[PDB]
Amino acid sequence: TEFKAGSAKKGATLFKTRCLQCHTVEKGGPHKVGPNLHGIFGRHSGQAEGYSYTDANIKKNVLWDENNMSEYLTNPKKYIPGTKMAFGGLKKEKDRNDLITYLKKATE
Ligand code: HEC
Repeated sequence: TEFKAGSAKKGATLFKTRCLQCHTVEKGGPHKVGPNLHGIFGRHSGQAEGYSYTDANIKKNVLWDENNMSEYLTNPKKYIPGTKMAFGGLKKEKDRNDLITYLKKATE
C-alpha cells in the first residue's frame, strides 16, 4: 500500500470511460444508475440527496476515505455483497490512484 498520487486529468479521462456511464461528480449532476459522488469523501456509505441505496450498502456504512474507497473499488461486489454497483472492480492500483486523485479533486 503506497498512494503514489496520480494526475487529476488522467483520473478524469479514466472516470469518463469507467464510471460516468452510471455516476455524476459535478454538484448539479443528477443521480442516475447510481448517486452523485460530489461530497462522498468524509461521508458514510448511503447518504446522497434523497436517493435509495441497498440494504447491504446501508449496513456497510463505510466512512469514504482515500484508502477506504480504493479498497471498495478493488472488489465492490465482495465489499458490499448485494450492491447495485454492477461494475466489477479496478484491478490495477496505478489506474485507481489516478482516478482517486481526480475524484478527490472534484470534491475539493
Ligand atoms: C453502474 C453499473 C455503476 C458503475 C459503472 C460504477 N458504479 Fe459506483 N455505484 C453504483 C451504484 C448503483 C451504487 C450504490 C450501491 C447500492 O447498492 O446502493 C454505487 C456506489 C458508489 C459509491 C458510494 C456512494 C455512497 O455510498 O454514497 C462510490 C464512491 C462509487 N460508487 C464510485 C464509483 C467509481 C469511482 C466508479 C468507476 C470506477 C464506479 N463507481 C462505477 C453503480 C455503478
